[PDB]
Amino acid sequence: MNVFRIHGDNIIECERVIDLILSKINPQKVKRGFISLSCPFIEIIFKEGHDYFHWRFDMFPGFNKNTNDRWNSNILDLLSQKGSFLYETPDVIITSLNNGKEEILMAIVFCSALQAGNQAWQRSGRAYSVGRTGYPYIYIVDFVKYELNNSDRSRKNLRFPNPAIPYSYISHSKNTGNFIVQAYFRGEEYQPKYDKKLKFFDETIFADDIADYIIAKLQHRDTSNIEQLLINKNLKMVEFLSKNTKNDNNFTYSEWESIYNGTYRITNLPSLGRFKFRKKIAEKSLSGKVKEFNNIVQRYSVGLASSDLPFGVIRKESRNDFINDVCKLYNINDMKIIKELKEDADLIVCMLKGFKPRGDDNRPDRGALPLVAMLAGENAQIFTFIYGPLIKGAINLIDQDINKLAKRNGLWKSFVSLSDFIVLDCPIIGESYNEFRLIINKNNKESILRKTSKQQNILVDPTPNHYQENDVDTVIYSIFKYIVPNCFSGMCNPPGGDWSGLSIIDNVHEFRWLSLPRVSENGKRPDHVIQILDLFEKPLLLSIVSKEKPNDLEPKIGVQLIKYIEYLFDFTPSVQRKIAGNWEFGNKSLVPNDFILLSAGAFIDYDNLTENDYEKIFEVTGCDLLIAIKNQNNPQKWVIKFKPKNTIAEKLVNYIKLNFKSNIFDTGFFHIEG
DNA sequence: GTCTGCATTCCTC
DNA sequence: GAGGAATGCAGAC
Ligand SMILES: [Cl-]
Repeated sequence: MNVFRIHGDNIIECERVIDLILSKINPQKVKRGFISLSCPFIEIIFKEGHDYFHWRFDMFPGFNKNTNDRWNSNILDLLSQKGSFLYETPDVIITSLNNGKEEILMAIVFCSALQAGNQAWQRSGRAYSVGRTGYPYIYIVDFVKYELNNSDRSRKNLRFPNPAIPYSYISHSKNTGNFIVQAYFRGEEYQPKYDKKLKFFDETIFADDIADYIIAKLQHRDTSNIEQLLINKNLKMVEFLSKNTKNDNNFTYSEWESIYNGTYRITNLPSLGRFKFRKKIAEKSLSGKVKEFNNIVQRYSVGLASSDLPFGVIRKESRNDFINDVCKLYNINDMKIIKELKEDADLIVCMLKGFKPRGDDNRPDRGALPLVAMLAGENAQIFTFIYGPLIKGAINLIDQDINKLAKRNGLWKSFVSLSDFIVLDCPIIGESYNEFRLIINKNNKESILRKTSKQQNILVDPTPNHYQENDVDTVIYSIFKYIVPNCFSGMCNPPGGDWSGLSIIDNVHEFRWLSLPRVSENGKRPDHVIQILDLFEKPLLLSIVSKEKPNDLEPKIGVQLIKYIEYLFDFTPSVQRKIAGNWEFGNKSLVPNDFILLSAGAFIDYDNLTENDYEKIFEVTGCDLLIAIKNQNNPQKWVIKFKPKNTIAEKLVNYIKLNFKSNIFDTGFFHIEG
């Protein structure tokens, strides 16, 4: 037998990897259950012709935020040990268990939509940091999903990321020698007959290639050829994007192609200089000598990928003059500092506001230097210019020990790890005029790029410090997705809903609402929506919220869950398909009176609730059902108590009790009190 | 309070 | 109008 672990942010992310495997593997036997209270498993017997395989996948939901926060050891330490120095967490890590320890096979990130603008690089630190470890980094995204005006669920026009973002994965792969890729799955809203922006999309960009790659990695087989097919699709996405943008201020596909095939490097393109680097700065952001610094950059710079990306190049042939102008502007007279600035090499200049008016850091700026390092290499000389307001404590730490600031803040960690020179021309909150700093960070950057955490083997123990909201979620998901409907995968019975979308089925169609907001005017997005069709004359939609403790259930949460479903019913489903037949745009609106809507709050309670406490929770939340869960340690069991508010919820409880049976799931790990 | 994930409006060209 | 600049809310701690 072979055992693999799937460490995920939650049970849904873990199960997405299992669904990808089950899309290519058709198993002879499937068994589900728990290896511990927190860790569900799926066991499969399958064959490749005459060759049988027996695999078990043990799932670890909820990552640690430190070394012993939830789990006794942090699986993420395996990434820090290989050079992942940014505080970055993927969605899933898949490991192989051998000789009492875990070995990472890959890191996977799932994204619902191809993000655009600075949101495209906001989390680029993940791909950069995990990419430099040698462990494969797979970014999977749906192409396309429409952004909506939440007021009326009307679709906004499609926006695409700058072609340099998808390209960065390709360049990061080449620079490191590791497999870092962006893969695209056909979204339900990919409808090219209704949107002219998709006219030239090559449908061969859509990735069985991801399931093939995962299975070949699980089998310890050669994946070089599958990797090339995926890289080819990533490149064809850059082709689609660059051929749809204007060539005057952006790299053309033939320029990207000449970099990809190794003819030229991104800084030695023969056409470099046809557009300059022109950073756009809002007039309200200006202070000190920022405008004059931007003029000096635009006097010497050559564009890198796009004229208005927040970075560009100062070629070594112009570096002396650029440095003389900066030194004259900021009164830098120190002979030794000027020599450091005048090193005879190309200089990447990155310009970022960094901070909002109250000195709180810009999230998108965290990915700017990782994006530059993925495109140009981490050893490229980077001059980072910051002009946003700094709180007094931040400039104080810059003057005492910049690494102290980098240790506590992700933005400062990105700046300090990747910049050779950090220049600040910042307003200081509480003071009338800007502060100027010129930090020679070369030696510090070099030290960070060699740093790795303590080498040590990891075997995460399946018993966490304590049981909390991740465990409540795993239990709720297992009961309503596998035990009560009698399913073994995500592709089964009514799909229901979660944070990523809501599906409602009938006798002929599956209707789906995509792009669900966290809140509506009177509603809150449920953690899970369960559809039950064999209980009442009308179908039931059970909306559930999961919390660590009963007092974490907010006032009117039960009513808000129902009102969220009522909000969706006020609009045509995003997409629909015939359960017998392809996804199309939603055509017909659904009727709420055709459904019974109930709400439920789930939590962990160690028998600290009286009849009056339960009465108070019902009054506060308005939930139709409360699900009180508690673990028993000897023998390990989850004891479930279903508390109905009314007669309708009581019928649901009796239904759950009657159907708490399964040929696939080991229900023996549960005890339903009533 | 701070830090980070999430995602929408603002502003320059 | 395109698309990067800029911005804040929320949850978790
Ligand atoms: Cl093309």
